[PDB]
Amino acid sequence: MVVKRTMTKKFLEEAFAGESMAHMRYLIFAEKAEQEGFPNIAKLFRAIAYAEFVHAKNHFIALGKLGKTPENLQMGIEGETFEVEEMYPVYNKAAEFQGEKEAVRTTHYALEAEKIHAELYRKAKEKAEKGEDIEIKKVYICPICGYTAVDEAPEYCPVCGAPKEKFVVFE
Amino acid sequence: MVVKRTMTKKFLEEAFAGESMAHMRYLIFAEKAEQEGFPNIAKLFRAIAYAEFVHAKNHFIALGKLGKTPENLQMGIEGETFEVEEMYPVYNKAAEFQGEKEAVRTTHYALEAEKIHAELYRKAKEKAEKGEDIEIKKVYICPICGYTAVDEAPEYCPVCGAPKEKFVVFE
Amino acid sequence: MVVKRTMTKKFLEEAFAGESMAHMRYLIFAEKAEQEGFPNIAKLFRAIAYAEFVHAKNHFIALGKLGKTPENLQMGIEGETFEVEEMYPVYNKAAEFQGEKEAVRTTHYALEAEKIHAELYRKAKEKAEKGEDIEIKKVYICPICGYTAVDEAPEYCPVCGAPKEKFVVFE
Amino acid sequence: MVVKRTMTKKFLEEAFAGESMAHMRYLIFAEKAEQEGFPNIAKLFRAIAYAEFVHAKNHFIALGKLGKTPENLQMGIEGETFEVEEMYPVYNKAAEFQGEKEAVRTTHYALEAEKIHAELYRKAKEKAEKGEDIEIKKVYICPICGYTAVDEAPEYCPVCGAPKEKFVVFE
Ligand SMILES: [Fe+3]
Ligand SMILES: [Fe+3]
Ligand SMILES: [Fe+3]
Ligand SMILES: [Fe+3]
Ligand SMILES: [Fe+3]
Ligand SMILES: [Fe+3]
Ligand SMILES: [Fe+3]
Ligand SMILES: [Fe+3]
Ligand SMILES: [Fe+3]
Ligand SMILES: [Fe+3]
Ligand SMILES: [Fe+3]
Ligand SMILES: [Fe+3]
Repeated sequence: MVVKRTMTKKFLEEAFAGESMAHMRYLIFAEKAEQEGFPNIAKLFRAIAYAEFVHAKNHFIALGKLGKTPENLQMGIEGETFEVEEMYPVYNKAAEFQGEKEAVRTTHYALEAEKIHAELYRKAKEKAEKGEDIEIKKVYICPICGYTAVDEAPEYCPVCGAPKEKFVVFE
Repeated sequence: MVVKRTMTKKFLEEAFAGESMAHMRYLIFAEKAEQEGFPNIAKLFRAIAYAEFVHAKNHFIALGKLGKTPENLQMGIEGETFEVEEMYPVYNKAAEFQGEKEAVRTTHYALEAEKIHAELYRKAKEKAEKGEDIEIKKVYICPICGYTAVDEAPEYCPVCGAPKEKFVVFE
Repeated sequence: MVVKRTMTKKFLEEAFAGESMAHMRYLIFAEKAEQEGFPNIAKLFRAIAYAEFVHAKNHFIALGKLGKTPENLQMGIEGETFEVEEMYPVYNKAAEFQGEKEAVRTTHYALEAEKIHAELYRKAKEKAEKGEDIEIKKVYICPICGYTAVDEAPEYCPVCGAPKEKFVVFE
Repeated sequence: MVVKRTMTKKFLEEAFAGESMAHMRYLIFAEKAEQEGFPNIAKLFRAIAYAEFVHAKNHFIALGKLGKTPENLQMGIEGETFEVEEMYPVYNKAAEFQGEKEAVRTTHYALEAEKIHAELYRKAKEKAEKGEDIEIKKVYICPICGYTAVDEAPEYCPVCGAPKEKFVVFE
């Protein structure tokens, strides 16, 4: 049965947040580990990150927020809408007011590339409540300021201007 | 340059936490999606999860929390120490007090498998500050209890009791 | 006095082997009897097994093979080393070539669970030659594959996956 | 199913004999270990003896020799008859011919105490082919010659002459 008590629900939510942060940290660590002269430490980081993923997935299953995909896409849609509409403009304005180049640059890379996720998820949801799988192939992603390019791939990234060969393909 | 003003630091930390949460949720949704009649939805889910990972990595680099591998391993060591000493025992006792099965089960799985991660990180670190890479191969992770097996893999899982065929190989 | 003539020594060794086999058979028969509606036949079997043990001990001592604890531990070390290094691998290979699943299973359990006994005996000998006893409590033995667990007990059996409750405890 | 191939059967029989002998050897060693300033090595000895008992039981069942209670009692009857009628008289005669006092003493103690088991087993088998149990209680065993005394125990040992309080009781 789903967890109903408030205090333990808060405890499990905080544990899930910590596990997600740890998994992100390990995934980031592995990239620099393989950039140096240690190709095995990256393997260790990847394995431990997968262990953290398993922990966080168990915590997510316990709280009971995961179900059928047609209703599951709505949470992603709402999260993307919140990230693009409200949270990011305020952070960009605050970073402009305080005057940090790095924060402004990162927020600018963020809000301009997060716009397509909501549209893609809405299309996927309205095409996937009848029992059929959507027709999509070769989703491309920029490795610096990831811009979800669908099917075809632009020669240069409109946001950062990276060359096409750097795109990480998914198939 | 690292962010020094307090408000921008808080905002970027919150953004990093949100992006990590988004990545983990998208990964879980992808794993559920591939388990049913829609194969191509998981591709989109994993692509957008990679995009969230890129955003989180940019936010993490913005706060300048990344250094060389010797110092990188210290953060993991401290995180594992805190996860296995302070948080999980208290959460398990609270879940026992309130009397719910799922939280106790998940915390029981979690607290019995995080003791080896600190030892692995310490072993990697002592070999990393000298200039060489450790030797490791065939790392197994249980997909129903997160249990790190080094090199040899037991026939049955000493935590959940799953056969050695169910494990996942990270080579 | 100890027996020195050859044929007397051969006869005593054969008698020792016969008494040991009879004691094992009576123990197995008693264990089977307890699993039925005859609880007193098990008592008779246990008493007669103890009598066979007394006869076997007399035969063994008459050969002059009982010494202080160091030499007994050394003899156990040699026996365990021979059991794990030479006999069981060849027996398992021959059984697998012939094609009987029960023989392969039994020999697999025997050569997987007999590896610690030698290390325990050598540690005990190292701690029991100066003049002191070895600190150890609450040993665990599996009832379906003979798995030794010292002090702590794993949640599950790494060899057969038998639950924790089924472990027999010696203290 | 039963093992039918010849060489696998031979290897299983040899392993059964070896495990039984090792179990008896460690049972013998435990009593001397606890009779010294090392009262905890007996715990290890008994735990390893139980593990070898499990291994020997596995080998015994692999051969398919365990059956219902009447068949087990018949096997015990045959074994005891062979042990008393043919083996021990010849062993005693050979020991007397060669001239060893210890072997003669041991065989003398054995052949004058093993004569009471066959009738006990015959009575138990006669009373066990009727769903009912035999009616015995408080079996006494001598510690230095294995004298099986049923119910009432003599004040002294008719074979060696040890007092009654040295007997071990099973009830
Ligand atoms: Fe963790
Ligand atoms: Fe997004
Ligand atoms: Fe770009
Ligand atoms: Fe996002
Ligand atoms: Fe961890
Ligand atoms: Fe497991
Ligand atoms: Fe007997
Ligand atoms: Fe006998
Ligand atoms: Fe052994
Ligand atoms: Fe087992
Ligand atoms: Fe053995
Ligand atoms: Fe006696």
